[PDB]
Parts: sequence; structure tokens; C-alpha cells
Amino acid sequence: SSILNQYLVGKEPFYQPQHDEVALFEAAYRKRLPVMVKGPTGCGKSRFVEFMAWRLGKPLVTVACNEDMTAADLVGRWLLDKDGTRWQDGPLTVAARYGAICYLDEIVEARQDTTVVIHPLTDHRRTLPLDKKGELIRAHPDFQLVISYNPGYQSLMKDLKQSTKQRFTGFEFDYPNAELEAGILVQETGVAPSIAAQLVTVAATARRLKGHGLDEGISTRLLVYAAMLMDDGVAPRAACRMALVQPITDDADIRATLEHAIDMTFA
Amino acid sequence: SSILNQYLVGKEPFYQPQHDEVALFEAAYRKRLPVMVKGPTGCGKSRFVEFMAWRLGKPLVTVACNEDMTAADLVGRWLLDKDGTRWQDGPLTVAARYGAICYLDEIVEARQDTTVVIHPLTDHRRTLPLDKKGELIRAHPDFQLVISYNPGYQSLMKDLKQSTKQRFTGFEFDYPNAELEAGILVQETGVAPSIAAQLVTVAATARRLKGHGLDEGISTRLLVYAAMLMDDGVAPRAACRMALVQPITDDADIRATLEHAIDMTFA
Amino acid sequence: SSILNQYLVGKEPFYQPQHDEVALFEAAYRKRLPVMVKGPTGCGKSRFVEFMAWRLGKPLVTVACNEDMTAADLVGRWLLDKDGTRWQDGPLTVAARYGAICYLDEIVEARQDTTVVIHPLTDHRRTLPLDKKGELIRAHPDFQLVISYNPGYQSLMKDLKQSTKQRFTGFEFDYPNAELEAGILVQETGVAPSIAAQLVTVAATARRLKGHGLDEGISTRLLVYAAMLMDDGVAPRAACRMALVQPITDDADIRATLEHAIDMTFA
Amino acid sequence: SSILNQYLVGKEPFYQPQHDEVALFEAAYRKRLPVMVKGPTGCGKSRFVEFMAWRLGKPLVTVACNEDMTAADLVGRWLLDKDGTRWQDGPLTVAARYGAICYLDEIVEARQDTTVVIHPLTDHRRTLPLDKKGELIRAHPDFQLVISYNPGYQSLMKDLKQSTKQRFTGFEFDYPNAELEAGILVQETGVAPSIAAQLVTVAATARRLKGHGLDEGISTRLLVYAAMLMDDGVAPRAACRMALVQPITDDADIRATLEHAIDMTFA
Amino acid sequence: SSILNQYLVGKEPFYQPQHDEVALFEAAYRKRLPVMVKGPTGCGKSRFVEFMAWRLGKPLVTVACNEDMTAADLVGRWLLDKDGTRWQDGPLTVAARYGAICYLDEIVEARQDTTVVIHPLTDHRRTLPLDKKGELIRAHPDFQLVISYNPGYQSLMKDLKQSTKQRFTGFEFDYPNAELEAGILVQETGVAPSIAAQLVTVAATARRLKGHGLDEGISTRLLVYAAMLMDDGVAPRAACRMALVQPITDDADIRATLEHAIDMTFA
Amino acid sequence: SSILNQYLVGKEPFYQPQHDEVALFEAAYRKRLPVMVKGPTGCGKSRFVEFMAWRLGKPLVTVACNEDMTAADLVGRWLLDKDGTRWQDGPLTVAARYGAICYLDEIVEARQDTTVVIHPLTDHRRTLPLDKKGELIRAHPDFQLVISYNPGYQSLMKDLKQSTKQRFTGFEFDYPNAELEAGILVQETGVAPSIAAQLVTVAATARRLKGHGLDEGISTRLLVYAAMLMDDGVAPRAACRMALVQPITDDADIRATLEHAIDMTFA
Ligand SMILES: Nc1ncnc2c1ncn2[C@@H]1O[C@H](COP(=O)(O)OP(=O)(O)O)[C@@H](O)[C@H]1O
Ligand SMILES: Nc1ncnc2c1ncn2[C@@H]1O[C@H](COP(=O)(O)OP(=O)(O)O)[C@@H](O)[C@H]1O
Ligand SMILES: Nc1ncnc2c1ncn2[C@@H]1O[C@H](COP(=O)(O)OP(=O)(O)O)[C@@H](O)[C@H]1O
Ligand SMILES: Nc1ncnc2c1ncn2[C@@H]1O[C@H](COP(=O)(O)OP(=O)(O)O)[C@@H](O)[C@H]1O
Ligand SMILES: Nc1ncnc2c1ncn2[C@@H]1O[C@H](COP(=O)(O)OP(=O)(O)O)[C@@H](O)[C@H]1O
Ligand SMILES: Nc1ncnc2c1ncn2[C@@H]1O[C@H](COP(=O)(O)OP(=O)(O)O)[C@@H](O)[C@H]1O
Repeated sequence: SSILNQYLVGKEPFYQPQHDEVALFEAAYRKRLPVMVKGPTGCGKSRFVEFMAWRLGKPLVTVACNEDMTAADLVGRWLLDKDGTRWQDGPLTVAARYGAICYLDEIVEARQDTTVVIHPLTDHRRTLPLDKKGELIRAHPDFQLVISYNPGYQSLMKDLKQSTKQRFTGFEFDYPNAELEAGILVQETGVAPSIAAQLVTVAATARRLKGHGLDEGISTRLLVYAAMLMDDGVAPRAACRMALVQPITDDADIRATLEHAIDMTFA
Repeated sequence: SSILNQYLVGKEPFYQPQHDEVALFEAAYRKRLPVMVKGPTGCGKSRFVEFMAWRLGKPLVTVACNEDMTAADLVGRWLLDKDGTRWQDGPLTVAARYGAICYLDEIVEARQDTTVVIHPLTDHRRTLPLDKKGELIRAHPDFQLVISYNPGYQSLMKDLKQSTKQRFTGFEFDYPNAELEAGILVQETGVAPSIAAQLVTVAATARRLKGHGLDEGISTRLLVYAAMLMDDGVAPRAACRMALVQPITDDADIRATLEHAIDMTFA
Repeated sequence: SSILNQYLVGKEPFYQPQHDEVALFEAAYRKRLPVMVKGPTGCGKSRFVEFMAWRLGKPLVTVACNEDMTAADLVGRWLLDKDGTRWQDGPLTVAARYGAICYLDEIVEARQDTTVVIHPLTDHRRTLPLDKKGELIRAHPDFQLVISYNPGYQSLMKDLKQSTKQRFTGFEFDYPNAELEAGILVQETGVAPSIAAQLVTVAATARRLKGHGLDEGISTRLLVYAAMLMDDGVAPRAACRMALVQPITDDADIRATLEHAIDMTFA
Repeated sequence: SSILNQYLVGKEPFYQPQHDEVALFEAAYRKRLPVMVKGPTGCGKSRFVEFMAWRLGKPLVTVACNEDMTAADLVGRWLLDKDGTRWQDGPLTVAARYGAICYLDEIVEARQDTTVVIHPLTDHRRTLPLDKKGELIRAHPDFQLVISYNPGYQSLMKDLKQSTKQRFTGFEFDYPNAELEAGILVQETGVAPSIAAQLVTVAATARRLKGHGLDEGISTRLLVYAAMLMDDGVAPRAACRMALVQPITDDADIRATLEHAIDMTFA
Repeated sequence: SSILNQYLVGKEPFYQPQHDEVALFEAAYRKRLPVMVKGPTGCGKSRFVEFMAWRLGKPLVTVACNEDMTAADLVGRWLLDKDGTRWQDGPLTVAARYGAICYLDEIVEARQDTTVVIHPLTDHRRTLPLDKKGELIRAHPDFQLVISYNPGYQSLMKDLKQSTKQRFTGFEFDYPNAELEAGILVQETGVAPSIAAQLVTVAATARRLKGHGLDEGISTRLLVYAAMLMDDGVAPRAACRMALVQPITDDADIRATLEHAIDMTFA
Repeated sequence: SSILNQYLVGKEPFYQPQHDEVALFEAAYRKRLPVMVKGPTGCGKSRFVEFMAWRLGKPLVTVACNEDMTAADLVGRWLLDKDGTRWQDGPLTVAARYGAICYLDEIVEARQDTTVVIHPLTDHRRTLPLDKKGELIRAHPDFQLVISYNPGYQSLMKDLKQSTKQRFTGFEFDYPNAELEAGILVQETGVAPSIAAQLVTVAATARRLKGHGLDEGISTRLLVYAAMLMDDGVAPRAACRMALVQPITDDADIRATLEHAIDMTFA
């Protein structure tokens, strides 16, 4: 079968849109414009991309990005076989060859100008240089490049270069408003609505502590964790300590603050 | 036999719970949520994980984590044989393939975004990219990811990224209270109870010197060492100098302080 | 066929000259003088080079430049085949062998004295040392060296060395004046002229914020993106947020400023 | 014969105990506890370890530790033979396999978390992961781990991590008192007792200059050198300049001070 | 034919001596003393060396020096052939074997003690250690070592070590006086004498701005470029902007100054 | 023939002793004590070592030391042959095997704890671990280790570690007094005695400028260069500019000072 069939999103992933990012991604795709998704960790960027891959009926090749990621990781390599020499394409190369969506997750993790590899794939005529193979690929007309990164979570030297930034269209994601986020919790875990709202208020409290002892507030992912634990019958206070507090802080006082909020919420 | 049989915990490891971490780990596991254990060195984190692996009847694949650990160490490699080419899975890959617990011990030792390798293994659909093999593994439904690290014992640049932190549930371990720690000493070494309490008071004294000449107080492991030495008939003052003082400090005055405490305790 | 035929520019690329850079590039070429194109990102440097390659009827071998680019990337290598040993030329070497234009795009990305590789190709007698092959190439009489870089977008240590700088003739590009840039938008996307002017005023507003919260103003490339999106029926305010604002800033206040400008322009 | 026979200490090495380190090392060994020897250079740490290896009748595998020492140096590797593929164990692996004493000399030289390799060999169940071979070794019940390092002679970043420190029992060595050190000189070189005392007073003088122009005083090893030279008929003043002064300082004034002390001692 | 025949300077290169460097280089050569040429970029150092190689009738092996240049680049390597193993000499090794002039151009680019490779080739008995081949070469009696570098154009840490500096005799080149430099322009390009003088005054103006907004004034090479462009019929103001201004500065005000000088010179 | 015959010093090298370093080196050798030679560049350290190798009738294996020197350079390696696998010893290993003098020239160039490789070769029982070969060499009873370095010419971090320093006996060389240095010039070049004295006064003048604009004064080697040039009929002022001034300074004023001294000396 096709090497891309394993990258197909089979069952529809649940995604709750916050604003018009679905239709706008479809517009970007119809114009084959590269897409950049920005936001804090755990606000549904990858699940958004994955939902779009489902809706467009396109295979999704996701690459998790490194600090030790060289240009080499993405493109492909020469395998020395008993047969004696065969070439094997990398993820980005497969996507570029057969019109798949390539999703560079946490692109800004990689060293900045290790990431200038994607520039030829964003020119008006999109190409991919496999210079170790000696091949010049013309990118499949249906190929779509998507990148993701958490702004402020990386160095200014590790930040995306302007030359790279200005090759993309962009969406800025943030954690959903209280109602939408509660709805996500309820849909994902089946936890009671009012309980979901309570969890969300705890998250709101931590997120309000951003810049005041926390580098980042509580993500939606951790709320999902807390709800999942509760649904398995874990005591609410324990679940929230375990999922919402211990992961994000080592500071004893911030911990005390969050735990007090939790104990005020769940008596 | 199964390649995992060597990773089975055979005999029940002695673990003394401090609070409800056993049942809560079982809850995390039933939901297949990644688990993070935080605490100072020698407070029983690895033995906790190992006890859980025993109680769950799961094989335990432990990886000791490096500063020179690349993404490469974990996944696996191509072996050039006389036969001519065979692939061999790494530890994490074996665990991910056949539903074992993979325990990344001292995860925060590794360069931060060398550690973003585990992100795909924490998505709602858990996968493991062997891109040097060209294989996309779907993680075994019983696979469980556990990491451990000592907060404050590493650089802020070497610290776990928020993107990684917020993918885990968390337990914070600390050294046990006096009675429990004494009980651990007695169970592990057979040393007399009152002597165990005395050792624990020396440890309490050093741990009170944390931030005042010591980077970290005396761990439970060193107390176990001291008790073991005494049980072999080493003089108490010598045993305590040897196990509780010399390992943790080079400062002559801190050494004098700890040795005075010891000599006040063991006349 | 010739290994250079794939590097031929087939269809005439649309380029709008700002001043006399076409004829002056032709003069540099007739004298075989190396050419350096300087300017901010997205001001048509690569498309200029590409247009010249079309007009001169020369193949264009473009290399996108790295931070991890070693001297090795450019020249070529030894391939271990089942046959048993064959050499394969790199891009620069092919261009130097058969009189093609070699275009080092973002040359200043690479480590400075990794870039002193091109010095022998700029002597009065132009040579290319393949010292790993043991070959001394005399550069084809029609070979032309072109480099590109964004000044100020790189480190002073990463900057081009004087020894390298003073081996080139130079063009300084900037974003076109309002009318010319509008004309480019209209030609490239078919967007209405007055709308093109409006987009350009938004770009002017951002470019005026350079040094006051922005590292670089809005490039022509992003204006093209915005126009393309509008032409696909995206709402003007959404298109401009998506193409002109989100890519270039993470600052909430700069974002507010640009978005206010946009909403003042497109009611 | 056994691969360990070459690591046997054959003839009894002369070691002069300062306090009860012999019996205490025997106690640590009977409990299979890892041992750490701390002290300045040339105070007999390695000769102590070597004497214990002689007295215990154990082979001694000594590894001199690097700044460029990776985890790789210690464990072993795959050799590509004409035969076609054989594995060869490293020093630590041989020691761990067949119950030898492995002595990591100057362990703190190596990058700190390159040295966390020895953690599995210090767990209550001692194992050695050869993950490049795919083998999990259970450490021989008679295997004994000993490390050595000079405190203050290395960076705080290069210093032993607390996680590593708190896995060892510890001895702190210092240069012997005057009489014992003289006795060592006499035993090792056959130099006259009163002369040995004189040499020792010169060493005392330099060691008193520690922190006042010297990073470290004169070691016992250099005293041995001076005595050896004198015994070969070198003039005392020349011998002391050559062995006790020139090796430890480049400062002309410190040199003048030490040389004046020497000339006051040896007229 | 001889592997050195390709390194022969065939046609006499035009070199205009400034002072007695020809005869003095001949004296250094007759004594086989290593030669060091110092000066700013584009003042004819390489063409001087090349002229001497012509006049002495010696082949010239030139090596362009790197920041990524290891000791390895210079000496040679083992090639794995289908035949199965052959050795191939590097440039320096060929020169050292058969009495050629080896010219390390921009030697100070390389990491300082990567450059201590040439020390054995400067001893009274000149040798070249190929320790990867296992060969000790005795340098050909006619071998001559020449190095070149731009002082102040490199780091103080990247600067030549004193140990290396004090192994060479030395010439300090600077840009020629007005008349000589004009003469060079006229000889090289056939541009009119008075025009050549005008170009030289522009260069004088920029070179006077050294330390006042310019890191280095206009080199002779760029003057040659300007003259060449003019000779091809490029407008004088355009030629001078293109060759003398754009290459050496990104500062808008320095650019304005130089352009004003040019427009004052060429009305 | 013996692999060491090429390392034999055949003809007696001219060395002028300054004090009793010959007999003292013979004493160190009779006791097999490692020797360290310290001094500025060009004061005859290597020629001293070479003279001792001649007088002792020992082969001399000299290694020039790197900043990129790893532990690997010294010991040896595995060669993949058509035959299929042979081992080849490195320089240090050959010397250690067959009782040659191994001379690590500029040892302090190498990274400090890359240089702790020589520690086992300085123990009372001298061994050499070839752990990549799996061999433990017992050093030949006639093996002699000599190192050389220029104090102050390297970083404090690049400086020799105390652990390494205190394993050697030591000689401190400085440039000879006026008469002896003149005598060296006369013997080496045949230049007239009074002229030799004049050259030496110029060197004295520069050496007096040490710390006042010069990092190091004029070495004896450069004086030899100047004398050699004069003997070939180079004008004294030109010879001294060329050999004594241009190599050691880029400062125009220091240059003026030295040149004035020269012109005062040689009218
Ligand atoms: N808009 C959303 N719709 C559905 N689920 C969401 C949404 N936002 C966040 N989530 C939840 O957050 C968790 C992590 O989402 P993910 O896509 O990994 O975030 P990111 O990729 O931005 O870190 C998922 O379990 C997902 O259910
Ligand atoms: N809760 C506990 N129960 C039993 N033993 C403990 C406990 N805490 C610490 N120890 C003892 O401490 C020593 C080291 O424990 P370990 O699991 O290696 O700590 P960590 O992994 O946190 O460094 C072991 O010998 C163990 O017996
Ligand atoms: N002078 C111009 N003529 C035509 N198109 C231009 C011009 N300047 C910029 N563009 C547009 O800008 C976009 C990016 O141009 P590009 O050549 O990649 O810029 P650079 O290489 O300087 O980053 C292209 O889509 C191109 O249409
Ligand atoms: N206690 C001791 N007994 C015998 N010899 C000693 C003693 N202490 C130091 N020495 C001498 O010091 C020299 C170096 O000792 P070594 O074991 O290499 O010290 P370290 O390993 O601590 O640097 C040896 O020649 C040894 O004879
Ligand atoms: N003395 C000279 N005689 C002839 N040409 C010169 C002289 N000095 C500089 N040039 C010109 O300068 C240009 C670059 O010279 P080059 O030898 O590359 O300088 P460098 O090697 O010092 O950078 C050449 O085109 C050459 O014609
Ligand atoms: N004592 C000496 N006897 C003879 N020649 C000397 C003496 N000192 C210096 N030289 C001369 O100095 C030059 C360089 O000497 P060298 O041994 O390379 O110095 P170093 O190795 O200390 O840099 C040689 O040409 C040598 O003739």
C-alpha cells in the first residue's frame, strides 16, 4: 500500500473551534500557503492541524522537533544493505513527494538556521534539494507545510528568524474561554459540566499567576488529565494536585496557593 | 523467551509508602497517563516506580539519563552484521512495542529538547517515530511512560521545558518523617530502632543545613549505608563520618558541624 | 540530458525592476564579477537573480544557506556503491564545472569562515579545490557567483568577513515605493488596484514601526499572501491579520496597533 | 588465561596507612558499598586502592578519567573484523562481569552527567546496560566500584552531581603528618631520615602557601621525586628546585620564596 | 605527468612591487625560511606570493583557510576503493614531498592551535608527521612555507599564537600610494590614468573613514572592480556605488558620505 | 628495520647549555622520572630535548600538540585493509613499547584533561591502556616521557592541571644572557661576533618591552633568522625588520620603536 496510508487520520478527531480557523486554514490550503500555528502548550494546536488533515482528506506526517535536530533528520538517507545500497526518503520528503501535509511540531525548538531548510518549499516554485542523494524534487502540487511553536517558550537566539517567519501565514491560539474549555472537558472525559467549570476556574487562577511565579498557566491538556483522573474515581483534590499543580511548579508557595484554590473549590 | 522477561521485577521490592502514591499511580496507569516523579536524591523514587512495576505485574525498562544523551540512545539502531544488516530496537522502543513500563531516570539530565522525543508517546494516539528505520510504531495499549528528576539539581536551561512538563501527571516526593525513615532503616538493615532514630536525627541536622552550606541534606540512601556499615560492626562515629559526612561536603566547617552532631549523638 | 537542464528557468519569472539592477547585473556578468544582493526579507532578491538567470539564458543552481552549513555541503562527496565507489559533484561544483549561475541564498547564515570557501572562485584565475577528491577544478569561463543576505538580521560575529565582502560587487534592495509595490500585488494576484494600495499602506505602517517594537516591517511576500487570501474570498480584515500581523509579531500591543490600522483601512 | 589476570596486583604495594582506612574499606567491601576517595594530588589515593586490591586478592581495573571521556569509553564496543563482527567488552564491563574492583581515577574530570553511567551499578540490584550491544548485565556479586577525585581542583559545573555523590561512602585523604611522610620517603627511596624530615619541612612551607600564591602545596609524590634524585647523587638544592619548585609554580616570587626556604634548609 | 604541474604558474602574473619584497622573498627562500605576509584584504598579498612562485619557477599549492579547518584538511587521507585501500596525499603533504611552495591563505582564520600543525615543517630539520598513515616525511629541501593573514580582522583568541608567529619572517603590506595604485588600475583594466587617480581618491576617502564608521577602507581589488565595470561602459557613479560602496558598508550615513564623495568626483 | 630508527637523532645537534640541565636530565632519566621543560618560545627547549636524546643514544619521538588534539591522536588505531583488519600503533605507544623518548611538544595546547592520558605512564608501575584495542601495555623500562610548554602563553583553563603538573620534574628555560646568545648566533650562522652582539641588544630591547606593548620579546629563533638573512647578504636594517619586528607585532608604534632601535644599532 501507499507509504502515506499510515499517516492518514482515520477516525474524526474531536476539535472545538474557538474562532474561524477551520475555514481560514482551508483558504490557506487552496492557495497552498504555508501555515504557522502559535500558542502556549496544550491549547489544541496539533489537534487543530490533525482535524484539518481529517477534513481535507489528506495524510498527516507529523515531525516532533528537536534542539539536536539537524537539517538531516527531515529529508532522508542512504541505507547500506546486504543487497548493497538503497535510498530511503525522510518524512518531509515523503510529504513533499506525494502531496501530504507535513507538520513540523515545535519548529522553534531546532537551531534557527537549521530550520531554514524549509525555505525552498515555500518559494513560488516549491522544490526540495536532496543534495546528499543528488536529486532536485519538485514539490507535489497538493503538498502543504504547517509549523507550530510556543512563543516566549524559547530563546531569542533560538527564536524563528524573520526570514522564516515572513514565509508563513499565521494563527494565534490561546486557551479557550471558560465555557468552551469546560465543554471540551465534558466532551473528552464525560466529567460533569459544573465540575468541568470548577476545574476551569482553577486553571484560570493558575493562568492569572503567569508572570507572578509561573512561566505558564495550566494548559487544557492538564485539565483533561485532571478530569480523566476524577472520572476514574480519584478524589478531586488529589486529582487536581496530581495533574494541575505538581506538573507546573516546584515553588512551595505557588504550590500552596494553587492547592488552597483547589481546596476552596473542591471541599 | 520474551525480550522483556529480563526486565521483570521478580521478587517484591520493599517500598514504604509515605502517602497515597500507590493507588494514585494505579489510577494514572488505568488511564494510561504519563507519570512524573519529583524529589531530592535518595528518597525512594526509583524504588517506588519499581514497586509499582511489581504490583502491576509489568516489566520495567529503566534508562539512566545523560547530559550526553542524544535522542539516539533511546530508540534503537542498525547493526552491520557478517550476515549483512539487521535492526535492533532500543529500550524505549521495546517498552513501547510490548506494553512495558519505561522509566526515564534523571530525565532532566539530558539536554532539554533532546527530551522532546517523548512527546509523540504522550499524544492521545501514542506513536513512536523510528525515522532512521523508516517505521511508525503505534504504542502498545499497555505501555506506560514514567520519568524522574531532581528539581533544583539542574540548570534552568537544563530544566524540563513547559511543553514537556505539561504532558505529565506528577508526584512530589520528599524524605520521610522521622518515624517512617527510621522504620525504613530497620527494615532494610536490621539495625536497632533507637539507633535508626539517632541516625535519622543526624540526617535531620544535615537537612536543616540545606541552603546554609549544603546543596542537599543527607538522603535516605546514605542513612541506609550508615546502618549497613554499623551492622557489619563499624564503629558508629566512623560509619556516620564515612556515609553521612564525607559524601556530601568538602567544606571543613560543615564537616566539623556534622561530625560534632554525630559525636553528640553517638558517644 | 545535461545535469543542468533541471536548473534552467523555463518560463519567464515576473520581476519588477526598481532601478537599474538588470543592466548592471549584465555588466557584472560580462566581466564575470561576483554579485552580492543585500536587503530585508521578501523584497525580491531571489526573484531578481532568477529573472537574470532567465534573461541570460543560464541555468540557476540555488543553495539555501545554513547555520549548520559546513564547507562540505557545497562541493560534493564520495558515494559507496554496490558497484564500489563513485564520486558525485555538489551544486557549487556542478555550476563551477559547466558555467551555471550559483546562487548562495542567505550566505551570511553560515558560520563566517565556513563561507571563505568561495574565495578561490573569485580570484582572477578562478579555481575550485576538491581536496577530498584530490581534484583542482578550473572554473568554467561562464560560471557566475551570486550571493544574497539580509544585513542586520544576523550576528556581527556571524556577519560576512571583510575579506569576503570585498570580493563582490553589490546591490542594495529595499521594499519598493507604494505604487510599484501595489503594481506587484496587482500583477501577482489580480487583486484590485485600490485594494493593493490599501494593503501597501498597512505595510507602510508596520515598516514605520521598525525599531519601535518590530525587528522588521511587513515584506512584499506577506502582502502577496494577503492579496492571494483576499482573492480566494477571505475577509480583508481576516486576511490581513493572518498574513500581515500574526507572522511578524508576538507582542500583544504591536498586534493591537497593526490590527487597528487594518480595521481603519478595511471597514 | 583469565582476562583479569593482567589486572592482578602481583607484588604487595607499599602503603602507609594514616588512620583506619584499610579496615573501613574492607567493611565497605563486605557490604558491597561503592567507595569514594577524596584528596589533593599525590597523597596516595591510588596506592591505597591498589593496596586494598592486593589485600582482598582482587584484580584491579583502573581507568584514568578524561574531560573528553564520554559514556562510551567505559563500557565496550563492536569490532568489525575480517571474520565479520565480534564484540569486545570495555574495562568497567569486564570488572562488572567477573567481580573485579573497578577504579575510576579522577572521575570528576569527566563531564558530570557523563558520569551518571555508574548509577545502575550502585542500585540495590546492580546492573550494567550495554544498550549498543542490547545486553543487560547483572553485576557480579563480588564487583566493587571505587572512584577518586581532587575536590576544588575542578569546576563547580564539572563537580560531582549530588545524585552521584550520595551513592558512595567516602574517605577524605590529606598529606600525612611530618613523621609519617618522612617515613614514606625513607621507605620509598632509602634517603636518610633527617634529610627526609628536611624535605618534608620544605613541603610544609609550600603547603602553607596554599591560597597565598599556590593553588596546591607540594604533594608527597614530588617529595618522592626529590628524594629519588638526591639518592642518585643530585645536589639537594638542585633536586629540590627540580622536583619541588619548578613543577608547581610559574610565579617568580613564589619561586624565590620556595628556593630561599630550600637554601635555608640545605646549605 | 607530475602531480605538481597543475600548480605551476604558467603565464607571468602582473605584480607591482611597492618596496623590496621580491629580493627579500628570494633571500628568505635561499635560506628556506618560512614567510608571513600581513596586510588588509585586497592589497596584493596572494598575487605577490604567486609572482614569486612564477619567478622562482616553483609550483604553487594554495590552500584557502577555514574556521572549520581542522588539522585534517591539510595533510591527506585514506580512500576506500573498490580495489580496497589506497592513500592520497593532501596539498601541504604534496608540497612538502616535492619541494613546492605551500601557501596557507588566511591562516589566522583557522582555530589557533589547529594551526600549530606547521611547526614541524619549520624546525631546522623539517618533517611532516602523517600519523594516520604512520609515515614520517622528511620535507623536500626545496619546500617553502608561506602564510598570509589580515591582522585585526580576526579575534585575539583566533589570532596567531606567539609560538607560531615567531617561526616566520615577515612582510607587512598596505595599500599602495596614490600613483602606484592608479598605475595598477591602468595596467589591469586599461582605464584612463586620470580616471584611475579619481577612483583612487575615492578609495582614499573611504580608507580615511577607517575607525570612524568603517572596519576597513576600500581595497585595491574593489577599485579594480570599479575600473572593470567602467571599462564595460557602466556609468562612473553607478560603477563606484556598485563596487566601492555597497560591498563595504550597510550604514546609511557612511553610504551617503561615500556616495557624495563619488558624485563630487564624477559629475 | 626497527620502526624507531627513523626517530634516531643521527648527527649531533648543536646545543649550548645555560646551566646544569644536561646532567640533571641524565639524573632524571636514570630514575625514569618524567621531565617538563618550561620557557618562552624559541629558547631551545626542543633542541635541548633533542641533544639529550642524542647523548643518551635514544630514539626521539616528537609529537606537536594541538587544541584539537584528542586522546586519540597519541595512542594508535585500527586500519581497515583490503586484507581485512590490522592494528597500527601511534607515536606515544611505539615509544612506550620500545623504550624511546616521547616528547610532547606544546603539551598545554591540548585541552587540559585530554592531557590526563599520560598519568598511567607516570605511575610507579608504568602502563598504557589501549582500550580501543583491548590491550594493557607495560611500559618499556627505558621509556622516558618529556613534555614542553610555554607558561602564560595559554589560558588558565587551558593550563596544565595540578594533577598533571605534580607528576613531573621541571626545568625552567629563559633566553640566554647576551654573551651566550651571541655565541649561539655565531655558531649557528657564522655571522660576525660584534654583529651578533648588536642583534642581541635589539632582542634585549624588545624583550624589555614585554608587558608594555609586547606579549613576548624577540626569541633566539628570530635572532637566528636575522643572522641567516644577513649572512645571505640582506641589508642589516631590512633583515632585522623582516625577522625581528614584523613577526612579533602589528602595533605601528611598537614597530616604530623597534625599528628606531634597529636603525640606531645598524647605521
Ligand atoms: N479546541 C480544542 N478542541 C478539542 N480539544 C482540545 C482543544 N484544545 C485543547 N484540547 C485538548 O488539549 C489536549 C492537548 O492538545 P494538543 O493538540 O496536544 O495541544 P498543543 O498541540 O497545542 O500542545 C488534548 O487532549 C485536547 O483534547
Ligand atoms: N519509601 C521508601 N521505602 C523503602 N526504601 C526507601 C524509601 N525511600 C528511600 N528508600 C531507600 O533509599 C535508597 C535509595 O532509594 P532510591 O529509590 O534509589 O532513591 P531515588 O531513586 O529517589 O534516588 C534505597 O536503598 C531504599 O531502600
Ligand atoms: N521587484 C519585484 N518584482 C516581482 N515580485 C516581487 C518583487 N519584489 C518582491 N516580490 C514578491 O515578493 C515575494 C518574495 O520574493 P523573494 O524573491 O522570495 O524575496 P527575497 O528573496 O528577497 O526574500 C514573491 O512572491 C515576489 O512576487
Ligand atoms: N600513604 C602512603 N603510603 C605510601 N606511599 C605514599 C603514601 N602517600 C603517598 N605516597 C607516595 O606518593 C606517590 C604518589 O601516590 P599516588 O597514589 O599516585 O597519589 P594520588 O593517587 O593520590 O595522586 C607514590 O610514589 C607514593 O609512594
Ligand atoms: N601590487 C599589486 N600589483 C598588481 N596588482 C595588485 C597589487 N595589489 C593589489 N592588486 C590587485 O588587487 C586584486 C586582489 O589582489 P589579491 O592578491 O587577491 O589581494 P589579497 O590577496 O591581499 O587580498 C587583484 O586583482 C590585483 O590585481
Ligand atoms: N641553548 C641553545 N643552543 C643552541 N641553539 C639554541 C639554543 N637556544 C635557542 N637556540 C636556537 O633557537 C632556535 C629555535 O630553538 P627551539 O629548540 O625550536 O626553541 P623552542 O623549542 O624552545 O621553541 C634554533 O634554531 C636554535 O638554534
